[PDB]
Amino acid sequence: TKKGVSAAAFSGVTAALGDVGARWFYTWAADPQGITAPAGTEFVPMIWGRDSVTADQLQRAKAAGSTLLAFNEPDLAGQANMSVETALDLWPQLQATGMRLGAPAVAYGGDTPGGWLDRFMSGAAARGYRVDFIPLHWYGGDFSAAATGQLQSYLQAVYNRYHRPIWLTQYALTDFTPRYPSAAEQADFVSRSTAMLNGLSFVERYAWFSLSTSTTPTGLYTGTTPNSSGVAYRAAG
Repeated sequence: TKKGVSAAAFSGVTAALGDVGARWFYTWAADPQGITAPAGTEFVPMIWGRDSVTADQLQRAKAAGSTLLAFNEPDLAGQANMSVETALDLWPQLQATGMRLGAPAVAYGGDTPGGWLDRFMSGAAARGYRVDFIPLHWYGGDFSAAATGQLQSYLQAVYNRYHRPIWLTQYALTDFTPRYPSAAEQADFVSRSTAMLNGLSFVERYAWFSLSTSTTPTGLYTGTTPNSSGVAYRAAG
């Protein structure tokens, strides 16, 4: 059990979750966003940005789970759009949930010295803060069977830098117009990447981006119908 999925509350979500065999899910929110999921599909709450850092939002998260994902893609202007200093300065409010705490999930550069995740993990340890595990994202631009090894190399480098277990909480082949793989390239990468992740013992969990093609053109399902990437993911774990 590592395999999960990001999900919007799209029409057919509960059937998709049951068909694909997600062992957990998240919604980019402090609660399941109207998603009904069976036992054996653990919900994992998230504080997405600077605006969800309020006693109400944190209370809600804490009612909903034992494990908390911090800010989503703070390194991107279009997402949490947050300085390292702001993330560390809020960190104590997230510690106050008492929940098992995942780092903010950078879109890029997690292995880069002086980069966003490096500076956050650096300051967190210097201040004596708690970062129980490191959510990561990965958007591969090489759409060949080489992508799996590239993700492997990224994952190993991050784990080597910080020595915390990893969740791969949002990954796909996508290059930023966004550029996309063929269906066959995508399905083969779903297949190869999940087999590699199943073997990577510091990776506790992974989640393809995303369950529904209504959320992202890299989606596994259209309504309750899996495409060939969804079939690979159903079979992945």
